[PDB]
Amino acid sequence: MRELARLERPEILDQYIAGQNDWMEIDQSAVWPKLTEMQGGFCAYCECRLNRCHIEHFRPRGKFPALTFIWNNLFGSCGDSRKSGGWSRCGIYKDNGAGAYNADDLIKPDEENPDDYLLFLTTGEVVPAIGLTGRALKKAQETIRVFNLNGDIKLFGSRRTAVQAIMPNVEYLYTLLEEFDEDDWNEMLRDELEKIESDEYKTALKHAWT
Amino acid sequence: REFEPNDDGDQSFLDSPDMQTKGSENAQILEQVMNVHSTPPGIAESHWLGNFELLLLDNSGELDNHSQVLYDQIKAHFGIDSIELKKADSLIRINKMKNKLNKIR
Amino acid sequence: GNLLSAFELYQRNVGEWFEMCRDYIQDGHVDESGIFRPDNAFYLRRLTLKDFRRFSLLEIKLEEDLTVIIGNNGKGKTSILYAIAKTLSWFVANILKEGGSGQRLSEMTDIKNDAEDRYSDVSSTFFFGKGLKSVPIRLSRSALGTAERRDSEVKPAKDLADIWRVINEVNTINLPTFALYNVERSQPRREERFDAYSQTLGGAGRFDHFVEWYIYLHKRTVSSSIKELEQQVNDLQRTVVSVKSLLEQMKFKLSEAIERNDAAVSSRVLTESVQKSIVEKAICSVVPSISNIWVEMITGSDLVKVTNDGHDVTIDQLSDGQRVFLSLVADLARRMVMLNPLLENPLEGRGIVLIDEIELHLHPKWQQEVILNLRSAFPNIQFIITTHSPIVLSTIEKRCIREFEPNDDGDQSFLDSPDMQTKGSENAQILEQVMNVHSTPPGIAESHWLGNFELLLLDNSGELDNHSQVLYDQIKAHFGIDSIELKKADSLIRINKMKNKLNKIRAE
Amino acid sequence: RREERFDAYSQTLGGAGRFDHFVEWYIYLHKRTVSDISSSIKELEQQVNDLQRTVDGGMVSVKSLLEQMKFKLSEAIERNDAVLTESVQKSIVEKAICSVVPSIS
Amino acid sequence: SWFVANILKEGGSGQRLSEMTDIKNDAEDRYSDVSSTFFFGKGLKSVPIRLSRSALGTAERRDSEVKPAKDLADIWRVINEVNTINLPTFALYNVERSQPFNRNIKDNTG
Ligand SMILES: Nc1ncnc2c1ncn2[C@@H]1O[C@H](COP(=O)(O)OP(=O)(O)O)[C@@H](O)[C@H]1O
Ligand SMILES: [Zn+2]
Repeated sequence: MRELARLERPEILDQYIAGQNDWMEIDQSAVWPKLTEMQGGFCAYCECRLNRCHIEHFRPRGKFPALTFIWNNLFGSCGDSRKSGGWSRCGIYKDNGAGAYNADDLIKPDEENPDDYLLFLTTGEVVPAIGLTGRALKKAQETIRVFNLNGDIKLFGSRRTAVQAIMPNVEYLYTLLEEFDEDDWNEMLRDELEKIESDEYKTALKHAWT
Repeated sequence: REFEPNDDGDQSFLDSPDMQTKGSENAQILEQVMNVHSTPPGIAESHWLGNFELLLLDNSGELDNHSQVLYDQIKAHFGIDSIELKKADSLIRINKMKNKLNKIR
Repeated sequence: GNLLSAFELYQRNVGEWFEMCRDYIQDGHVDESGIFRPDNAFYLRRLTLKDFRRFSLLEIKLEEDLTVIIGNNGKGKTSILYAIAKTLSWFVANILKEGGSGQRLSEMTDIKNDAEDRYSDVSSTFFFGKGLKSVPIRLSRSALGTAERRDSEVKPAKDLADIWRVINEVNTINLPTFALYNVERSQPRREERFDAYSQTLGGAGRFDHFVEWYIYLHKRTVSSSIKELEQQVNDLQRTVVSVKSLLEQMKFKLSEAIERNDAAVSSRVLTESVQKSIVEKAICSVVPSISNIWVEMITGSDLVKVTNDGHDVTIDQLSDGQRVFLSLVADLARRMVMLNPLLENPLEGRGIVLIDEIELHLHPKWQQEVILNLRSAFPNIQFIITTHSPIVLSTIEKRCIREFEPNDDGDQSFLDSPDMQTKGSENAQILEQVMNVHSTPPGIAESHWLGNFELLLLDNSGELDNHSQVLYDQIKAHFGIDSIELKKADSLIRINKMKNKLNKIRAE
Repeated sequence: RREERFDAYSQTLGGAGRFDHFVEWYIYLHKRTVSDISSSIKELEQQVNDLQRTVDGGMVSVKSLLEQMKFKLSEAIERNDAVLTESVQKSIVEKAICSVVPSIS
Repeated sequence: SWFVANILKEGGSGQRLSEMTDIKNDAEDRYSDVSSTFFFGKGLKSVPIRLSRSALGTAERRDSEVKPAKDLADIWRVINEVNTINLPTFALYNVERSQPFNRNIKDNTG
């Protein structure tokens, strides 16, 4: 899960007003390219490469019908209402599978940095970060549970496998720290951390490298 | 063709998997197509490496008494030439080096 | 504390020797975990096969708790279980009847086809506490048309079974359970205690038998001295229209009480309500994703229902694999309850249970669970099982595993444990290190591409040449942009570039 | 299915009847009637009333049975309270049989 | 089954859907349909067959539509009668295939 930078708001949300208009009405192809600029073609919560993808209301339209056509509230999530098979993480699970949750106790990736709350182990679990108590623990726990970031076997698998592919390269860089001067070795690590923005599960790869 | 019906047993279409299966590793097909963990979740020993990693990260990368005990358990259970022990060794090496860098900074 | 000597003294004469025999069989203790443990355990220790089917000479040592036999098709895993079941038939026959005859080796099929000496031997050694450390039995058969016949040696089995039978006749004791569940389990009067031995070594564990039995038990246990019951029946009879149903129920209860009173010490049995409860607990404990089982009659037909993964469904909604497994556990539990009436938990009774192809018809998901709870539900049973499943093996310790070498031409003397620890290991590793199966199918060209790609990189000093690029593109095109295979290739490129940079710095 | 209305036409002109179908259908009706809780409550209420009259008449031996039945009644009432057409069907047929067949009461 | 029956015999009948087991219990229309489309070269791109069954007492009957399958099977049968041709194999192997072997085997009736 990444720290997102929400920067410019699209024109079409001005036209549609909550109460009068429904989400079925609004055209979605206007909305996407601004999200795809923010999110880099990756999912908001899990960091899939998006290919089957939907617009998600971070606070849902049932509980919060006021927060409907709000640029803060929208995110591009992996999954699909249409296609067969009940999707089992992220947007879709938050509604259907996760059940009862307080939306106040969830990490919102545009507002907050997730990195202080979440830790990605190289064994492929995501866990609460080292030394959290009270509310900070409760957000970390509920984010993991509600988006199903460990419990989706497909996701747990993909992330574990992606990291375990790079762990020879991580091992090997931190041997060469011995021999080189600082500025060359710091360039090497800068270069590797540059590459992984093109990659899937970029947060988990960061924690492995850094 | 994947057959995942609803609780009433009813389905409308059968979908192909997203992953190419032909020539792929079996472990990947287990997880990505059959939706089953490659390691048995009900076995405690399946979680030891994860727990070991967490202990190492809690103690700034140094083998403390608790991490050493678990390391010894991993060694004793899986053996000296096990993939699991090699991964543990790798974790130690990497985390020690990361900590050294942190201290220099 | 020699049991046979004590029994011989009992038979010749008397109360003291009887008590000694009974205490040897019945004494036990509850361990730290709250599980009853017999002081004198009963299990098969060793098996030797000579010129039997494919085996010229084979020796197997068994674990007290769980032994899993693995190997390719036609390595003789089923043959081993058959050999044991025939031996166990001699105990069962003699517990039921003095001088009862067990089963015998086939002169048509069981003798090895190229055996120079034209006979076969199955030698088994059993253990029954420190008083009876060795109970040897040998089944033998000579080939058809051989001049000289080889005799089986079954007297020790008969002697031991006699002790169980005779002591039980005088005073009820708990009895050992023997059962075989073969692959045929999948194919589509009052109850006496020793019905537990009926079809135990062939025919055990059919779904239909369970459902019928379970509904029967339910109907009986829907809704107490004999004299008091007799008085209540008499009072209700005098009152007798609305109380007629109650009278019939009470008459049934009275008849049952009289029957139990009239019934013999050797056939002492727990109430139908208790029997039902124990079996339900066994099923729910062992069968993965079943949390509850019950009988409904609201629709107007008798339905067995289950709570499967949190949903209440009819038992006909279960897959055939899940039904067959439920039947196996139910059948086993039923026999244990009948044979162990004196135990607080009858499932803590002794016995030997053989299961062929435990994973039969099971999806991978429930293969990951089946063995976890079998040993917890039946702590004093010796299980001897066969499997082809790496998923099953991932839940079992290497000490319990006995493997045939892949090159075994039927001459080899011992089965041994694998070198690698299986319990908690990854599937791919078990396949390669224990089952000798590659992670990718060798018969598919694409299975070799990543390996070839790596070799090409190493041949060209780590630089991505025309040939390596072509193959890279092929991998990308076939497996896809986010495939594991491509990620590994990418990793190889990145690491080789870094290695080369280091090499250049060192050269300068 | 024996409860399905058009099963009434099954082998109707075959010459024998289907007495087996009757018995199956009758057992079906019985199970549904017993499973209906209010009739069971009414039946249980009637049984409790009959047993209470016996206890009031000086038969102290049936007091234990009355207490058990009162408990069962209370439990049935406590369980979510809501005339079965199946109950009426059953009664009609019983009356017909008893009225026409002289030896059967 | 409808192809096999008609290759063997003119006017042969294949198997039918059951009124008891094959119709969905909560079907509003109270009938069931199994529709198949076969391909036989560019000259016969579509050979449609429908097997149907209605519940007892419904106002209208739902009948099977089997004529294209019969017509095609008739070509195979008739042409074969005049001059031998190769014929298609149809087979189903269920879990029932796992059964024990009777070692004793029957004399050649022919
Ligand atoms: N009498 C015999 N002589 C020699 N080989 C035999 C004989 N009977 C069976 N076999 C061989 O034993 C194997 C079958 O053993 P079985 O236990 O059924 O195999 P699996 O391990 O697959 O269960 C086959 O290789 C068969 O050819
Ligand atoms: Zn996602």
